[PDB]
Amino acid sequence: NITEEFYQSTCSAVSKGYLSALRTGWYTSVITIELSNIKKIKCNGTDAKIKLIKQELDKYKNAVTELQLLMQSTPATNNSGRSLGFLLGVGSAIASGVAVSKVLHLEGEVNKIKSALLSTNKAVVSLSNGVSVLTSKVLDLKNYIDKQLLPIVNKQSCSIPNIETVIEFQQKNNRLLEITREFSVNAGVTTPVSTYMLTNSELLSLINDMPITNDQKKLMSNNVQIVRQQSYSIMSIIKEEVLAYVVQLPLYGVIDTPCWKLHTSPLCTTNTKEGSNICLTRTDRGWYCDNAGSVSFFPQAETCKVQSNRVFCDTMNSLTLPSEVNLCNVDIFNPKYDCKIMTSKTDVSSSVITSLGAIVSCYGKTKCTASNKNRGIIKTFSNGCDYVSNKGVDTVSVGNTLYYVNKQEGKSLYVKGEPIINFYDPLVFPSDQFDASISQVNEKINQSLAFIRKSDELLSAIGGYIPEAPRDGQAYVRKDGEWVLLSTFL
Amino acid sequence: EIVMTSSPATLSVSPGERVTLFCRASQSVISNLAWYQQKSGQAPRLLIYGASTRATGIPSRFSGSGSGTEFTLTISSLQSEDFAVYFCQQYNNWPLTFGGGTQVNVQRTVAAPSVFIFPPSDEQLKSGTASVVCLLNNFYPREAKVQWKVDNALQSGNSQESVTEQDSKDSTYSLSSTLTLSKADYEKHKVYACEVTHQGLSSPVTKSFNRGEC
Amino acid sequence: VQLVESGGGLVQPRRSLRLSCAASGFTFDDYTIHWVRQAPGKGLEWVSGITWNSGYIGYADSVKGRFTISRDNARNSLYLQMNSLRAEDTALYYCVRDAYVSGSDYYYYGLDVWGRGTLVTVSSASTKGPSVFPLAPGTAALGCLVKDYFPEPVTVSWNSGALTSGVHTFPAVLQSSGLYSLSSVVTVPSSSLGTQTYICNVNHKPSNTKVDKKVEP
Repeated sequence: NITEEFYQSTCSAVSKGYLSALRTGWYTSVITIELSNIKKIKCNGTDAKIKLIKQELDKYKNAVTELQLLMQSTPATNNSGRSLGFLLGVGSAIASGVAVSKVLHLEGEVNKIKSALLSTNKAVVSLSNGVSVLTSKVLDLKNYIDKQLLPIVNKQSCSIPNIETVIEFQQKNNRLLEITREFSVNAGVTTPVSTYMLTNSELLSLINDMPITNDQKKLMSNNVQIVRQQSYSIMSIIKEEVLAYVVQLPLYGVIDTPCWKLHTSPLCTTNTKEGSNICLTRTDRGWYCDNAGSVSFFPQAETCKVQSNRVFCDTMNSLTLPSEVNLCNVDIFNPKYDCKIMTSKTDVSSSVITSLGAIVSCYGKTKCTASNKNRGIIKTFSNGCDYVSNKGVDTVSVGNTLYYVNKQEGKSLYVKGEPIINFYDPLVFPSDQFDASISQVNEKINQSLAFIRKSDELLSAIGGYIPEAPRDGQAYVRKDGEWVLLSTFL
Repeated sequence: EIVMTSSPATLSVSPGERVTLFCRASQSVISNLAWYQQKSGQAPRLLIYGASTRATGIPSRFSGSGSGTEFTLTISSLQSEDFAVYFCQQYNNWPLTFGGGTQVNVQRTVAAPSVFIFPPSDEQLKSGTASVVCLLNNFYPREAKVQWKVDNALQSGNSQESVTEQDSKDSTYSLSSTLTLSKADYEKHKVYACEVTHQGLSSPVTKSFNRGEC
Repeated sequence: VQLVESGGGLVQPRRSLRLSCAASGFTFDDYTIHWVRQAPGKGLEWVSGITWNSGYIGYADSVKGRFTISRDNARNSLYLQMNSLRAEDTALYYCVRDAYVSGSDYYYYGLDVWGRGTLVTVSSASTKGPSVFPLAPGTAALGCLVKDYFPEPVTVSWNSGALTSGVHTFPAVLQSSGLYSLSSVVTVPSSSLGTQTYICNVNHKPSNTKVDKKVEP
């Protein structure tokens, strides 16, 4: 069950109670389709049925050759603001799968696979480098061509096919056509992976025989729609009468640990005169999951997809942070973990729809309200950073933008605090910090207070030094703070 | 080729009881694996395939798990016609291999064997070979040691043993041992003895005869 | 739906034999077919197999270049050829259909269809009638010994089929001589020893021998 805590002090909330499906790795499978290799159609009848069959044949031919052009080029793909994204690492998503694709070209590797599938589809092949992979043959097109159309390639008259065969071949061959089309516009790498690349029945019957937990098996096969989006299909080869491509599939190595989504919104002062305001916003936005005694961190909402209570994320775009980061939802000033924040001068009305509610930052004359579908507006917001639960609320309107709130259920707790923007002195408070921490702001402050300390102590230190005596052509002596004339004493 | 390793050798379970048979595979066979039943003196019947899915006709007693190196066949309540030999096969690669098989024999109360000795035939003795035949009748379990001593010295290598298949009515093995010796050697000796030891005998039963006196 | 093996026999070592399989009641071309052998009182050994168009064929390491497997698909027939036939090739040879069709809409797996199988025995011994000697007597056990015969099988029935009970006739054993021998015994009430007369009834089809032996104390 999902709960949410809002922190009035840090203009942030946390959505707690989720579960983590974490993509930790890959498993590469080899999908294949058997293809009769036919360069020459010699049948001279003319009967519309023969004609249509020949048309589909040419479609198949051009499909093959298209795919060969695809095979020559080695496949590749490519897969900030108030977010910490810029801190992320950089990785090669399909690197694994591509290594397998290479291994397939190796002379005689194909034949290992063709010889593994004699007595049944879906079987294990170990490759020359001893990386073992599932291989599944999802289409036998060569068989149908043989058992069905063989008159039309090698005979001239060439007995006439019945129209049922025409329909059937169009049906069968279509899959190859679509797989080819996809690989064409996508330069040989597709994600998510199609129903044409793997049928639900095929992908489940793959998952089932992968080397993983029954909890993992159960987890993918419940979530197939997600599994697809985290998978790739890589065009590999077409040779020796088999088209073969690798589908690299996500290995979830961290299942059912706690996860929470941290939400952030502009904090800011209420000073009635404009431009005189100082403003502070936490930059630790996004997903957090317990992983292996640490906490992982997904700064980018694109990395994470939310099915009900499970949060599927990709560790590839993530950082792994020591657990003490959970502090800043309580003591943002706690020194054991230094929390990251941006600072600036620009007070602009913003709002952020959270899991169980909505944060609202209302600054200036902007009108901020929350309304119910029946009762109309049920709350008007003052200037500041506030929050409202999803219970009894439907819409949150801020300025001219009308936000709808998620209606999924859970308990929501408002946690009062004094807005930490108030603890800062406007004069020494830097707004030039784009990417910053709490202590780095403390540091630019300690320097801009320091040069006040030094300049004031220097100005007071020349107090204790004596001015010039008069220029009047008399000699002067020092007596209790002043100059006196020497004449006084003689 | 990958080696199916059948196991146990034999398995004895009383009628109406769960029985479980095991198949280890050399390298991973995934799931592509099958279980066969072979009743004595006929071909295999195919029981399960894909490790998990019973073939048409197979009752729901028979059930299997799999997709790995280790695999399981399970018979829910053993019934009369389920006592037979079971074989596992993988089809993941050619060559198709099999296990050695698991005999499931119907389990009985221990029954001690009845020993009879027969001396060679008066006719056969003309032929220049003497066959002495020791018989162990209607016992359980199959394991028994038959020993031969001519003039009370231990014979080695001149005997052969054949054994019944477990009888339908009483679930008892019976065993034949034959000591085949040259008529020359046969007159060289006087006391011929077959010494049986078995789980139902409180100490080895020995049966014997003297060359001329019978 | 039938597979019928044909052409096993009795063959001398180092020489050649051909086995054929005729197919019935299912569309033959669509399936790939295997030869699987079983030694007597032993396990199952995959011998070889072909698949739908003699497209791929494969052998056991045991028989390689000794054996050859081709199909007609016309005669709806399968053929396995046995050369340099060694002496351990003796076995019952099984025609076995592989249920995985590759490319029909619903897949099946395993080996679903098996012939009765032929019976190939590679031995240099010559066919021989059995010599049958009597096994002489609170209840009394008697029998008869069927010795030095070849090749198997042999059937013993007692009192021309009368005495059917408590009759244990053993597996043949293979003597060091290349010749089989086996015993067949019956337990009978000892008060009928001098009452009823007990006659051993042998039969060996391979020699066309029928021996009846009288059994007395």
